[PDB]
Amino acid sequence: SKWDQKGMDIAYEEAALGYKEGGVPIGGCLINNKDGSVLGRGHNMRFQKGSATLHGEISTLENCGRLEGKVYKDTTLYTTLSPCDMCTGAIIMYGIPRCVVGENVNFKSKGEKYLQTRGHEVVVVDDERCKKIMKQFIDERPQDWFEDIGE
Amino acid sequence: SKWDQKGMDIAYEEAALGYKEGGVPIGGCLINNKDGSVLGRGHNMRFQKGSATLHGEISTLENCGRLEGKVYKDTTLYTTLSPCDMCTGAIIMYGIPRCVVGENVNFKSKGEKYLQTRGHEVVVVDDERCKKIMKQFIDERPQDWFEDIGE
Ligand SMILES: O=C1CCNC(=O)N1
Ligand SMILES: O=C1CCNC(=O)N1
Ligand SMILES: [Zn+2]
Ligand SMILES: [Zn+2]
Repeated sequence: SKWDQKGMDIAYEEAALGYKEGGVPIGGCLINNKDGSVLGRGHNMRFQKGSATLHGEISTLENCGRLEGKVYKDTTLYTTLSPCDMCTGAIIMYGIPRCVVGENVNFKSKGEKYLQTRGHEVVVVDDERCKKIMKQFIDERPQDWFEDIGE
Repeated sequence: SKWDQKGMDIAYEEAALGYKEGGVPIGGCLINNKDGSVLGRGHNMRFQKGSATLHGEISTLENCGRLEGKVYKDTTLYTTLSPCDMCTGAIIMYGIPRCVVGENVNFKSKGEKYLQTRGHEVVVVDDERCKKIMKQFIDERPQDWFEDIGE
């Protein structure tokens, strides 16, 4: 938990950057729990790259590059928004032990609790900066948001 | 199952192509159940693109491009190998109702059963061509395989 302010700050920075670029304002970063080093950071690239899979968490993992499985085992994935079922699956597959979530007010899937069933620790920070930026996007571009969650 | 021969054949062609390129031999395709049209096809791009997220199923969905959510609701995703937790999550997130699996002998995750608990139909075809090519990859390159599944 000692790196949680740092990780959510970086994830929010990515969400804000993505917002400026015209995309969905969701950002993340993967941090090594031991030394606080940032293995990678990213944001949703649906609009930036016409991508159906680069959600913020997925873009973050893609940006960390190829890694041996053991590296993920003592990391925390920070995401400004509670993970959808796909991102939840990614956290589970790599065995990232902790997921720190900015907010789960604008969105939540069954994945937040499935992570816990599968043994991961989930922390919801209830970060207002994250809530404000996602709420704005949802209010202004609802159709774009529904597409991002496959609705 | 009208389009199942068609879809698994395309998925296998993709798996064979990835094998030739030096990557993990897992392929897939997404088909519209109404007319049999192919929305997209792909294969694992871990080696080809140094990607931690492009498993065959994810690369297939990326290749279909941005789509309105309703499109996925009457499709079938063909994958030559039973889906990991991440690819399982993608299927659930987009609401793809049906997943046809080449084989689940060389690998099977908790996702095959999770898909069913979440209401999706899973059909395992037990295709010998898929089993053969994946058994070969695991035998020759065990370390690369463990990396592709976060172990
Ligand atoms: O997983 C979350 C949900 C939706 N979009 C995004 O990028 N991340
Ligand atoms: O989901 C499966 C598991 C492993 N790798 C891959 O590309 N597909
Ligand atoms: Zn997601
Ligand atoms: Zn997978």
